[PDB]
Amino acid sequence: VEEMRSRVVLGEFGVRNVHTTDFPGNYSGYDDAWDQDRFEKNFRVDVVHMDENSLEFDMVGIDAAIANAFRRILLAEVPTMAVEKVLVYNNTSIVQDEILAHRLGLIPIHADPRLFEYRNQGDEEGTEIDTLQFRLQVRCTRNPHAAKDSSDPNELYVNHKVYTRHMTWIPLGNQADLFPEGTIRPVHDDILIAQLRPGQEIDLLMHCVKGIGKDHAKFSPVATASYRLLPDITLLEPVEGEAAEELSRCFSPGVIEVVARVANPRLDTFSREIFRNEKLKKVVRLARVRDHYIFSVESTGVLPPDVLVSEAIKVLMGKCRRFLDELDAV
Amino acid sequence: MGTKANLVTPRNGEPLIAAIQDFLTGAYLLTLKDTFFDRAKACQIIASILVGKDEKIKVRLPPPTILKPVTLWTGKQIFSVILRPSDDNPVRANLRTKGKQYCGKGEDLCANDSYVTIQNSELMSGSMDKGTLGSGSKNNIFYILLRDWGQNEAADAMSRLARLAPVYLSNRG
Amino acid sequence: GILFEDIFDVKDIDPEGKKFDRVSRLHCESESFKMDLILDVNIQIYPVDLGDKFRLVIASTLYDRPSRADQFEYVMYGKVYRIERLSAYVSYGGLLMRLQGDANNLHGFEVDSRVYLLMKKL
Amino acid sequence: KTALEMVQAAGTDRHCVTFVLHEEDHTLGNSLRYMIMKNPEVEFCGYTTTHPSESKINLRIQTRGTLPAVEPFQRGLNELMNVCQHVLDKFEASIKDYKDQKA
Amino acid sequence: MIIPVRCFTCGKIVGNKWEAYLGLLQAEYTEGDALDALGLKRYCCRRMLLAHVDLIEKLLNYAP
Amino acid sequence: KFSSRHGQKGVCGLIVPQEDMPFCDSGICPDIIMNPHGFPSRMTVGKLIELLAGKAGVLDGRFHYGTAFGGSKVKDVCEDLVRHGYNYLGKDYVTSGITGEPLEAYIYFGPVYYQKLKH
Ligand SMILES: [Zn+2]
Repeated sequence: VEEMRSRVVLGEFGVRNVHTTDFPGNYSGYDDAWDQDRFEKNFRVDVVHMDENSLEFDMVGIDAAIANAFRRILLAEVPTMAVEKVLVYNNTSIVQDEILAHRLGLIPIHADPRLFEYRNQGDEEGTEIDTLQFRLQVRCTRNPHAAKDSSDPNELYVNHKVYTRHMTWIPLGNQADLFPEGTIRPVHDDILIAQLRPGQEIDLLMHCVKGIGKDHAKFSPVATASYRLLPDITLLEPVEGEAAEELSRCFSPGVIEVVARVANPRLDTFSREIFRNEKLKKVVRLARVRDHYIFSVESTGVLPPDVLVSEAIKVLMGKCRRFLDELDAV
Repeated sequence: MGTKANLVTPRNGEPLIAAIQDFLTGAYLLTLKDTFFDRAKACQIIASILVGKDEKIKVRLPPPTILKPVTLWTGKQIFSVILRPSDDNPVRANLRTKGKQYCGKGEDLCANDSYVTIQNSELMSGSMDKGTLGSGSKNNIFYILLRDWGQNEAADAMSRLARLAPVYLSNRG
Repeated sequence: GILFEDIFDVKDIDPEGKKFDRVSRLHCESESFKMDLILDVNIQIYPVDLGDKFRLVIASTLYDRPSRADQFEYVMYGKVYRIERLSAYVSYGGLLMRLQGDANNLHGFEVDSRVYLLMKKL
Repeated sequence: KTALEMVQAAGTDRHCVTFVLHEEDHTLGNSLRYMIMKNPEVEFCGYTTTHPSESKINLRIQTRGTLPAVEPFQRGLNELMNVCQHVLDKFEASIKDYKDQKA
Repeated sequence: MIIPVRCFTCGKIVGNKWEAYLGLLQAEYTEGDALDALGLKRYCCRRMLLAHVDLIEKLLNYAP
Repeated sequence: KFSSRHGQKGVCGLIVPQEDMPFCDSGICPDIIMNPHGFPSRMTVGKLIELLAGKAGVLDGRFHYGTAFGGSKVKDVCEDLVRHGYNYLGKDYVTSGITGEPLEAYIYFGPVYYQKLKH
């Protein structure tokens, strides 16, 4: 009689409706055969809470298959620049060479991609159109005004800790297009690379390349790029008389109002505490809307997150125009 | 000494090469009476079985077992695609047996549904236990496909299930 | 083209206790033919309750272009697979039907043949 | 040499082809599967990775009538590219509206 | 050894949150809400500071 | 070979990319997907509590003692997940990485101490 192919329903032991189930000739009476202007009208994007290094826009009105492209494309197919070859000179640190050279890899780099191109051949020399070199020269001694205390900031601290402030930029070529903080070493200047004791050196050049995130996860532009369907919670029965404040502490705190009203459902983490109550579990069905999700992009800081998403859509479109031109050849 | 020849141990005659662990609990959860797939998920689970000597067959999805209110397949109808994926496949497997947690009374009509009946490689009733898919029973299908239809069809239907049943289970969780 | 039809009264929604969340096995009785049937019905799409008169039609064919028999509102598709007062076991993928009794009106049935259900409430 | 079709038989059947899309994975397959399943003339669409070692998917399209197993595929991308054109513009019009509301 | 500069699961930049974390534990701050002050929401990035041991200040002693 | 601090050792059979892996709601994709068939024959229920005592442990900033014959019981660990908005058994609702639809059943989820060993 009534069709919730539009809500997944979360039981106590399983998640019930799950698969999309809306294609031609599945639900009789319903014509769902990809009307383009119907999708064009029922779709909007509602942005909530975009500061630096976060984004929580919505994208209401697409299936969870194309939404799992934009999560996946953000995660491992939007390119970034990261350190790939660490040309090492004298390095007398106690940190091992590869583990240093691996820890230089995970540092993000504020120079945005799509100014540069990929590295074509092996090409370990770089061509200043592909790469971006960095220098790291730290040699720590004792400071002369050190007191007798064993405080490592006070004594032994010329450069006891190799932060990413010590990395600098060797402009490879013209490199006048980018400005002074233009290639701000590691997006974060507080990252601890290694620790030293006096008489120890770290001297190394670096090479940065433009890499897909699926090649290696140090190229990943985003911390987490997950998404989640917007929940909607329907009290089938009116709840009042101290069972409302019982249902208040049952859910997430901000979600509810006190009679009982489901004030704001978007803030609900799925603890599923109702089924512990043994009385209200028959009262309210909890559900999540299928075509209304909540994206949550938090960039590492290479590109601002409103330009990560608009790049993520831009390379999915490029992935299908790459194939549509294959059929034009054939 | 090929695996397609030594499917059967020489102590009993039982088959030793048959599903283990997840494939059994994959295909039990798929052929369980409650599952229903729409043509979304049905063509997705089925089209997992199309690589590696299987990519050149016109895979025939069977007509769905619910038509009018919503149309959707059942789980056992997709397990029949393992035994006979194409149209021109000559396999007609037949098997009727008891199962684990057997209902005791009732031949095949009781609600516990632990009674397998395959007619012409179409799972008609019952759910696939270990005793109808695993190793040690002389009435699992891979033993029945061995004796009646050669040993190439038993190794294909066993290498179909190993490809199909994790693809269902990793999306059913 | 109809093989068999009558009005039925569902008497036990699930006889031995709910075993599945989407399928419950009905026990019904006919009107003046006295054909017992034990039918499984997907109840999530088509909920049924105790003591509910519902039509039931078994057809070999349904005759969107040929304009199907769609006055009914619950249509399955499966094959007969056993004939044992005859029982007549029909399987609908996994959903069993054990229409029974009085073999003169059951005459249209055979074994290994495709069979539609066309149910409807009343 | 990315996309390549697989003939069903030596005689050749256009009602069912098997597209092998190189160097890709579910990121496209599961989003193109959906946009080509919403076609009313496809009775079977589905994809599988051959192996996690190599990188390719095997999309298989089977139509109803005489669909050349290429015309839904060339319309699966064209509907998806029109989506990614639209969802981008609705995204950039909304960030530009959110930033201005914060000022 | 030393603090791994990423989370292993998500990859939040967490290597720059060690001496900022140790500066918090030097004060009154409890082990719990110290990581809520550094912006560590999920637990997988929270275990990279909580379950981490710092051998590198101890190895340095035996490395003249 | 990895072991799992309960004698359930295991060769690392497959290394999937991160984007093919069942992320939960808050974003946490797993590191080591463990098969659940190691449990009902081995009956290592002590592993199933480490995914609970660990997951409540990191969320509170606390190291839960599970010693022999004592330690932190389940009836007080489970009511610590509820304060941080988690399921009181630890089974968290995930959505699948490959297909994008949510998984049909909830997935147990948490940090347990995996020690690599010298094979
Ligand atoms: Zn993380």
